[PDB]
Amino acid sequence: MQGDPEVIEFLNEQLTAELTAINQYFLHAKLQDHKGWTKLAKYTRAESFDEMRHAEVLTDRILLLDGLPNYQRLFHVRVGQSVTEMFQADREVELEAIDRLRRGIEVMRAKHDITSANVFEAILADEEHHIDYLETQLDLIEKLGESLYLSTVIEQTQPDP
Amino acid sequence: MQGDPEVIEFLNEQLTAELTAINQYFLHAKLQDHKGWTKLAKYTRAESFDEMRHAEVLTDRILLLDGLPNYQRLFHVRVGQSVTEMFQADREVELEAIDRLRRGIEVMRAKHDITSANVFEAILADEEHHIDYLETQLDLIEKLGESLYLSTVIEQTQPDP
Amino acid sequence: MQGDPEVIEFLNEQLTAELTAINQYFLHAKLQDHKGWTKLAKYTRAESFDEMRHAEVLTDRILLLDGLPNYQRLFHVRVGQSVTEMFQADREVELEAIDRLRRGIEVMRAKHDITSANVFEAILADEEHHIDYLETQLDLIEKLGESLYLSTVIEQTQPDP
Amino acid sequence: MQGDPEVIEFLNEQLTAELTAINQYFLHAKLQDHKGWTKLAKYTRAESFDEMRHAEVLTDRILLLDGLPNYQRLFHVRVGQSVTEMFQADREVELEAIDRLRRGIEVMRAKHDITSANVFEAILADEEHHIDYLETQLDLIEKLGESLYLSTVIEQTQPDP
Amino acid sequence: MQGDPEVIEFLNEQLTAELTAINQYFLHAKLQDHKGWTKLAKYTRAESFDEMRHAEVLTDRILLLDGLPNYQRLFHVRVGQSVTEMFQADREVELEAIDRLRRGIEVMRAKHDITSANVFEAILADEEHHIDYLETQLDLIEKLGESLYLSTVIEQT
Amino acid sequence: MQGDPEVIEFLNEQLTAELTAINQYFLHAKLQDHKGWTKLAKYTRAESFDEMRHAEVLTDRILLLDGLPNYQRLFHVRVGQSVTEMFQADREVELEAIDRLRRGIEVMRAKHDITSANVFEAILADEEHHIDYLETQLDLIEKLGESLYLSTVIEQTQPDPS
Ligand code: HEM
Ligand code: HEM
Ligand code: HEM
Ligand SMILES: [Fe+2]
Ligand SMILES: [Fe+2]
Ligand SMILES: [Fe+2]
Ligand SMILES: [Fe+2]
Ligand SMILES: [Fe+2]
Ligand SMILES: [Fe+2]
Repeated sequence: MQGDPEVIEFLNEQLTAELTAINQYFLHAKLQDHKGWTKLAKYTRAESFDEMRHAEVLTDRILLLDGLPNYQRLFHVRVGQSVTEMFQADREVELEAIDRLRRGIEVMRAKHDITSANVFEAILADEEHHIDYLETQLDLIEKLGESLYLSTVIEQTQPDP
Repeated sequence: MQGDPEVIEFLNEQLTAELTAINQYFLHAKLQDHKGWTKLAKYTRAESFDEMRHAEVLTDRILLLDGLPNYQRLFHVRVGQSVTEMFQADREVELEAIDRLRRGIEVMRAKHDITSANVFEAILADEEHHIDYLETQLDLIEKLGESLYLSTVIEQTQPDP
Repeated sequence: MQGDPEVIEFLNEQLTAELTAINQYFLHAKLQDHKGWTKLAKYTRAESFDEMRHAEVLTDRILLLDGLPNYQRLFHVRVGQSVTEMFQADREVELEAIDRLRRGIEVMRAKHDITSANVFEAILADEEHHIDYLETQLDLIEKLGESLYLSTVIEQTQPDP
Repeated sequence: MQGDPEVIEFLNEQLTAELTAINQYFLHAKLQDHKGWTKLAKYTRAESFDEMRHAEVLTDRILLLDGLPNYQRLFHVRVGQSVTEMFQADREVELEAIDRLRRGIEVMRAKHDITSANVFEAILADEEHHIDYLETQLDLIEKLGESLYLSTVIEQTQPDP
Repeated sequence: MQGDPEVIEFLNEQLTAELTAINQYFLHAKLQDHKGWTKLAKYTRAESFDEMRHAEVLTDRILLLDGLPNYQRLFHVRVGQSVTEMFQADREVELEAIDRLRRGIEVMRAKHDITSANVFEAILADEEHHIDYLETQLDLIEKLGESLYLSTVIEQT
Repeated sequence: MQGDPEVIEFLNEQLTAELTAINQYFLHAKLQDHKGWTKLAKYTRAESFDEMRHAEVLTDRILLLDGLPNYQRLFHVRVGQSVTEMFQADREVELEAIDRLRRGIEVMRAKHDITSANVFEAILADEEHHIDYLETQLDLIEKLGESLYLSTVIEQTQPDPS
């Protein structure tokens, strides 16, 4: 087996994207936890781990076709300081990823490579779920009031580690 | 073994400081608990116990060098009535302690007494953690709003004992 | 409720006394343990803990009447080198305390404040028991012989942590 | 608290180095596992996890001093095809790291910041252990014979997930 | 890795000292146990085992720097007949060891080798504890009375 | 009772020999373990512990006769680099010990001291078994091939405590 060049290019793009996402999510997890906001920290940690698993699967697949994984690149990382900005950054990233996934699935399945298409389909479902949750939380913050919102996710524990 | 005079002087200063801190923390624990604020009471109580253990370790050490522990002194104790004032008092105390610890560690380790230096290093780490937590809580109170902050740490139980 | 000034004065004096006692007992516990006499260390440590509990109860009561606890003042602390001197110091302290307790209970119960009177009565019973035990041990030391007495409370641990 | 600029610079450099190491180790884990050499895969995977933990600790510390972690930069990643080349790459990386650690510990502890010095000391111990193991395995491969060496770490699983 | 010569010299001296201490402590354990004083035999055995562990750690460290451990040389061993003499011998040994440890830690940490300095720091803490206990027991023997002291550690079994 | 002088001399010599053996075996255990060879390390550690127990028994006996144990003297310690040299050193030591044990047992039992003779007999049995195992392993190394031999006792831990 030898996957064509274009399939490998798409797989590499998606791999780099998932890596960037891992980095962003972990940085945000630490930043949030340090300030007192706890449950947000727990949620964001879980999401980072999920993106890790994604990266693993893509790496294996791109190995099995006689490819050269690219663990040397990275797209721009964004960082915020309030809550609204964090959520907006994450929403932007997920949108871009979804568009790429769709285009890639089309081109792939038009060339008789089915397994890669299935991998992309799974990734796509998950990214859609995630963007949905982000949008919901953003709408709440808009409605209640930033102080009100924050006042529900603070507990008494040790900030630093 | 006979630790030099200056080492003993520094150990005695630190001992007196830890004693003062114990007293302040327990008074604040009672005052907070009596008004309804519960979780604050639990936290402050635990912190007082920790400072107790600190004092014990310092006493044992200063005994092992043929010294004369000083259980007769006390630095000025501060007391507030609101929350912000309590937190600010505690922050002031911790700052003073940290500065003393650093100067003492330097002078000690410049005279071939290593064990005392290690004791001071441990104490220093812990005091740093504590000051960090204090600053975080103070920032929250500044942001949310005093009443809207308190409204998260009140339960239905027996005030007095 | 607002307890009169005189009731609060008596409560404050008793509080300061129990604090001084806590300090003295703990210092003696360390000093005894460091020399090898363990079985005395255990007893004295337990007694210190009991006096701690005393202080806590008194503080709560003096809070419930709209008072101002006084955690800033200490009486004189005594320290002895041999054993007989330790026991004699403790006996002196307990005697002073008992006299104060009796006078206070009388004046209180002559003014329609019954709960404080009950608190004092409990404290009085306990401090009397303690003075009794002290006197007994002192009589033994007088009879047997100092060295022949010590020879019964030494074990093979000889610590100083 | 506000750590000086130079302390933060050293912490940031060490953080970037640990990140690069994580990436290299995991790529090597996958590459080895895919070819049949199992036990080497297990070992290298565990080492990657350890470096992950290192990175986390450094990030927290650099946060506590009011710093700006740098999750956006990577050094050069090396990849080899045979086994000897893998081991040699890892050895090179560890050497660079050790030199940096020593210089940094000196400069730090010459400026009254002790906790960062302790962090570096722990990291240094661990990196030394690791370089030792690498050198040992390389010497064996040199002695036995490459094929006769590999023949000891192959099992009947031959997966690639 | 290539540890300098002077670091290795200090490590070797400390190793030889710990070995001598092991030998002395075990001989004393047997001698005491044989006469009836059991409760002292137990303590002394435990201390010998601790010194064994010390020796092991030092040997490994001096191996990791490309060194040549020296398991061929011993210092002088002392032996006493009564009890006070045993305690005094042990006290002397520990004092000497402590002085060496301090000087070595200084010179080491002045040359960027940190892990060895940490090893020495741990050893130093432990030796200090031990010398303390020795001094305490000696003071008791001085106070109570030799026979009246012994009479508390004999056992019919 | 008081054992004669010559009995005590023989007991002291044997004690010194067992001490030297303890030292050699532990040094070899560390050296082997540090290079990767594991199972050899485990075996050699066990052997060192056995020699320790030997020394303990001998010292107790020499005390019970009103003697003066000699914890101050050591014979020469040998050290190698490869495997063959290690095994050959150990074989040499055991041979010497055997000869001494036999001569001593004879002289002892010719003087009405039976318990010491029994002690020596036990020690002798054990030393014989040990020398046997050494010779067997040496013959294997001769037959298979040094590298092809080592390739069977290496695992993926490669430690060196500190
Ligand atoms: C900056 C910090 C971290 C980075 C850059 C990072 C990155 C990675 C990468 C690149 C992988 C391999 C991708 C793959 O196998 O497909 C991975 C796997 C993994 N990492 Fe990390 N990681 C970080 C922190 C952590 C931490 C602190 C933990 C603590 C447990 C952790 C746990 C894991 C796990 C469990 C996996 C494998 C998940 C699975 O097998 O399903 N990661 N991570
Ligand atoms: C100079 C003043 C004091 C000193 C030196 C002191 C010392 C100590 C020490 C060393 C302990 C050790 C407990 C442990 O190791 O677990 C202790 C326990 C304790 N302290 Fe104090 N203390 C002081 C005053 C107080 C005060 C003012 C209070 C009450 C507000 C208090 C309440 C307690 C209690 C209740 C315990 C035991 C907790 C339990 O048994 O659950 N102490 N103290
Ligand atoms: C370099 C390391 C060691 C050395 C030099 C050493 C040396 C010795 C010596 C000289 C004796 C008894 C000597 C006599 O009876 O006069 C002995 C006995 C003993 N030591 Fe060690 N030892 C070492 C390691 C250890 C370790 C690590 C342990 C425990 C984990 C240990 C436990 C014992 C035991 C159990 C005995 C008695 C053996 C038996 O009853 O058969 N030794 N050792
Ligand atoms: Fe993803
Ligand atoms: Fe403290
Ligand atoms: Fe009392
Ligand atoms: Fe690392
Ligand atoms: Fe030692
Ligand atoms: Fe033997």
